[PDB]
This record gives sequence, structure tokens and C-alpha cells, in this order.
Amino acid sequence: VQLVESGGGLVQPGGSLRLSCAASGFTFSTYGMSWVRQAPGKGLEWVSYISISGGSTYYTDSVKGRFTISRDNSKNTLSLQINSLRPEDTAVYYCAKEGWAYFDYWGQGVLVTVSGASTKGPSVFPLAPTAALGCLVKDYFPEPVTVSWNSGALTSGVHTFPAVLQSSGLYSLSSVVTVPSSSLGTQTYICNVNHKPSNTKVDKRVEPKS
Amino acid sequence: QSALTQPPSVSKSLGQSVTISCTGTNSDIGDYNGVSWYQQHSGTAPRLLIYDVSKRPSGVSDRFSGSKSGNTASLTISGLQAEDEADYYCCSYRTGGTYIFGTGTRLTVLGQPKGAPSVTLFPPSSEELQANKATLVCLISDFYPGAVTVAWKADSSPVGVETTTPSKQSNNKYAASSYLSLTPEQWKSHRSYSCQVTHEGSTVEKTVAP
Repeated sequence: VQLVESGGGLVQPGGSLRLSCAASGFTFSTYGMSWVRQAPGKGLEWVSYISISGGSTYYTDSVKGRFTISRDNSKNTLSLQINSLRPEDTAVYYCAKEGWAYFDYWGQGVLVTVSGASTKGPSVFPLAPTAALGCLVKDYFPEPVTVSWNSGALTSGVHTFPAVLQSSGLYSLSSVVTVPSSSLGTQTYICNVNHKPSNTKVDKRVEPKS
Repeated sequence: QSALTQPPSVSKSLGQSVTISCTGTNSDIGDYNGVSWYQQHSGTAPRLLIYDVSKRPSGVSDRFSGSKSGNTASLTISGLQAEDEADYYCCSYRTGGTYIFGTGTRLTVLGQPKGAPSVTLFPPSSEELQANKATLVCLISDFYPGAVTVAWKADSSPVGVETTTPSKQSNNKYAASSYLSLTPEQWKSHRSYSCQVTHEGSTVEKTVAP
């Protein structure tokens, strides 16, 4: 089962976004679908539901008059139009498949950030080197940034830390890998940093210090 | 439009049994068997734990059991293991066709083997310096329990510091990062800078120099 989300990013207060989710690995047109959200601080809030046929449509109290859910059963997609957005609509939005009055499969979610600020891509610096090498992903906005190492081939010893909000208003995080010292000359270490809200993607090669 | 109510925190020990309450009204938990429970680890989407009040999906450990009585639902976890450390959410169908989540419960699993923090400290990258900026990065990992205090020194005087709240690695332990932001000349001035990490009754300290 896959539920792949899209849409999201930054939007000015009062503005609007469409979110979509594409579904595979199950018979999409036989299930009700939902969207659920989660603000950075707090919990899950169910947002919306659409019946199998698209004929019935339900909304949480704090969302009515502003959100519209729709689905397309020939293209296996689900959509949430979110309007008149306020800073408190800042959240991760998950699409969720219904089993039967429960939700058995969730998407990984897209982060909607509602602010009057503007978009800014990351500057990616190497933390050069058992040794540890890493990448310092600095001064971006808004969240989120994803980090992989060597196109996701490298898995062990990887820890990407949470982001830090600076008094500037920008985020910064780092990703670190722990590698056998014996390979600093033979293996190549590349950090791949995706910042979808700015359509920027940056690959940095990390090499041992001079 | 009010949520199902749960305890915000529960601290228990390895091997113990815990029970988490979720209270609603007659329109949700009372009149329907539409009660489901979800687990959420950090940086990941919720997963379904229990549906139809007491049914376990395959794959879910049988240490997890659900029930209800009147307007109160119960999630019970037998033989707490370290992996059970997660957020738990109650959820229910509600008359009118909506779903409503519980406010959430954070579960801490106490009696785990204590691990001391490994500290790794990075001077500013050369490329960052070329961009007229300095930033020291202190990465802390592999420590249990999760409480740490991070201090910074310049030579030996105490010190632009931002620190992440510790976080799930989370096999057994935690990780955090602290950043010291400097102007490159302030970096060029002092003989050394230190990162001090205080955990339990130990403090691990590291030092870099220009």
C-alpha cells in the first residue's frame, strides 16, 4: 500500500492550497478516505472524510466553510482544498485510508506552513572528519528538509537530527553518519538534501579535512 | 467539538503492565464499536494499533489489548518493552459522520539500561567561513535516559547557543545537537571553545581550537 502526498509548503495567511494524495496497492474506489492533521506542538485532529462514491462529505468543526475534500476514482487520487488559512492551520496533513470506521494506512504527510515570511533554500556545509562525517543544512524556511546519504544507499550510522529554530526566523539542522575510519580514502560520501518548499535540491560531497 | 480525553503522560517501567484511559460521550465511545487506537513514534506517521474497540491487526504485538465500558475506552499494554515508548491516540466515530481523536498520551518506559552520551564536536567548515560566518556543532548521541544539559565555553569562560530537545534514535537511546553561532573573527580570537554535556552525574566535555 502506498499513499503519496503532495502539495503544501508555504502560504500567506488568508491564502489557499490544494493537497493531493495518490493511492496504490489497494482498490481505491471501495474505501472511504480521510484527511487528518497535526500541528507541531499537539495531537491528531481528524479534518475531513469522503465516502466511497464521493456523494457524502464530512468536516471537522474548525475547518467548515474553508476546506473542500474531493476524490477521483479513475485516477486513484484524493484531494483537500484548504482556504482562508490562518497561522494555526500550520500542520502536517496526512491522508488516511479507511478500513471500517478506523484508519489502517496513513501517508507520511505534507507540512503546510502559514506565514507572512518568504521561502528560503538551505546552504549546505560539510562537517568533515570510527569517524563521523556530516552535513550542516543551514538557514532555510520553512520546514521541511529531508536528508539521504548516497541516494539512500547508505543506511547504517545515519542520524538526522531535528531542526533548530534560530532567533533569525530560519531553521538549521544536521545529519551525521558514523563510518569506519579505514574508508576515508576509498569510499565517497554524498549528502542529498531535499527542500521541496523551495524546489531546491542540493547534493554535497563530504571529504576529509585538509 | 471537544476531543476524547486521555492522560497526557504515563511513566512506567520495563516489564510492567499499563492501562491508558480515553473518555468520551454517548455519541462516540458509548453508542458505537467505532473505537480505534494509534501509536506514533517521533518523525513518523501514526500507525493503527487497535480497531473495533478490541481487535488487533496482524503484525501488532499481542501485548496490546483494547476494551470499553460506558463512555470510557481502555488501551492495555502488557510487559512494557522499550519500543512501546510512543504517543498513543484514542479515536472514535461520532454520530453525524465525523471522527474525533483523543488528546494524546505520551508513554515513557523508565527502567532501561543507562547509556552515557558520546559527544562529537565540529569546528566551522571552511566554506562557511568563506561565507563570512562561523558555526560550531556539538552532536550528542547514545545516551539513556533522555535528560541532558548543554553548556558552551570559550577557552574556559562560559558562553549564541541553540539546542535541540533530545529525540528518538531510538533503538534504546537519545540524541541532541547544540549549535554555537559565531562571527568568524570571534572564532579567530579565543584559543579554544568547548562543548559540555551534563547527563546524570557525569559530564562529558569536548574542545576544538582554530
